[PDB]
Amino acid sequence: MIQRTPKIQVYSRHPAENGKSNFLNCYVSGFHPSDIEVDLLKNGERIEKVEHSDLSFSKDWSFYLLYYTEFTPTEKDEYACRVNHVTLSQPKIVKWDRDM
Amino acid sequence: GSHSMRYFYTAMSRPGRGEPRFIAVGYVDDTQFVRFDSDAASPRTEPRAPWIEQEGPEYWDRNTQIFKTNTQTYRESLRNLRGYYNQSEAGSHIIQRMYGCDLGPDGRLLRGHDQSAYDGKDYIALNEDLSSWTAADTAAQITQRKWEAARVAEQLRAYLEGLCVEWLRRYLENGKETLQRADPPKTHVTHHPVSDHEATLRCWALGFYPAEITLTWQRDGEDQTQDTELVETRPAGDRTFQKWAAVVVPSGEEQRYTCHVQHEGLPKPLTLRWEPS
Amino acid sequence: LPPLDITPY
Repeated sequence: MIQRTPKIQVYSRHPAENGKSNFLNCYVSGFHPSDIEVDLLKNGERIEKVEHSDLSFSKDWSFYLLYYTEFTPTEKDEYACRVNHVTLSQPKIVKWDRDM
Repeated sequence: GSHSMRYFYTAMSRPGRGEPRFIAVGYVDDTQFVRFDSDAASPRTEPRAPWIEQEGPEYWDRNTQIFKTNTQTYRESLRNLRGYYNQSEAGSHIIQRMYGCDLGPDGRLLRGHDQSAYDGKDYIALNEDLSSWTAADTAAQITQRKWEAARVAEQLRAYLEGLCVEWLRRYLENGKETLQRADPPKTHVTHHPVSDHEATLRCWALGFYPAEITLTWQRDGEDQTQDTELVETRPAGDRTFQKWAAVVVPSGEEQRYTCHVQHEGLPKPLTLRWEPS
Repeated sequence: LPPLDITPY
C-alpha cells in the first residue's frame, strides 16, 4: 500500500493580461491513491463551476488531473488552488503567480 | 517509435460506498480521445478528440459493451487480489493497467506493451516477446499461472501485432492535421530582479505538441544545468503543453546567458536571450 | 478499439 503526495502547479493557459479572458489551471500529479479534491480559489472564496480532465496515470503508476476554469486576471483579484488528499494532514493551497 | 496508442485502465474497490469503479481512457501519442466511467449516468464511452468524433454510433456501442464486460471482469479480479494478499473487505484497492502498441517506420508493430499494477506497485507485465510474463510478488505468480492456462499471452500478441496497429494507423490518418503536424513552442524570456544585484531569467515555452521538449540555460556556451530550476511539463488545457526554465543571474551578466530550445516542431533548435523592453 | 478482457486476475 504505497501513498504518494500530489504535486501542484497553478498557472494559466495563456500569459496573463489583466481584463482578458484566460484559463486558470491547477495541475495535480504524482499522487496516489486516486481519491483527491481540488478547488480553484478566487479571493479566498471557492469558484463554483470548474472542469477537470479525466483521471489518468503515467508509467510509474502516479495519478494526474487538470482542473480549470475560465478566469480574467486583474490587479487586485488573487487566485489560488486548494488540494486535499489522504496524505495531507491539512489541505494544501498554492497561490497562482502570473509569472510561474 | 514513430507513433503509438495506449489505454489506461483503473479499477478501484469502493467498500461501503458502492461497487468497484472502472475507468478507461484512450490515447494516441500525447492525445487522449476516449473515456469510459462505469460510475456515470449511462455507462457509455465518450469522445475526447475531434478526430474520433467521425466514428459511427457503432464504434461507441461496441466500445461501451467491451467496457461494460471488462468492468465486470475487473470486479472479480479486485476480489481475487484481496484474497491473494489476505486483505480485508474493508479497505480500498486499485488495479491499474496500461497497454498499447508502438508503431515503427516499418508500418507494423515495433513493440507490444502490457503493464499491470496493484495498489501503486507492480503486479505483472507481459514480456517484450509478447509471450512471457514477469510476476512481481508471489500473488502475481497465481495470476500468471491462470493467464498462461488461459492463453491470454497468445491473444494479446495477436491484438498488438494486428488490430492494435491497424486501428492506430487509422487514428493517425483521421487526425492527420494534428497527430502528424508538430506544433513548435512559443517562447520568450522574462526577467524579474530579486535584488539590486540578482535577477531571474525565466525562459518560457508554451502551446507546443508533443510534450517532448528540452530547454536549458547556458553562459558563454557553458551549461548552467545545476543552477537551472525547471518545472515539469504541464498541460495547457487544449492538448498543447507548457514548460519553463529559470535561472538567477548577476545584474550585469545577463547577455552571457542563452536559453536553448529543442522540440521536433522546430526545424532548428532555438537559442534565446532576454531583451529589455 | 480496446480488446475484450474476459479472464480475471
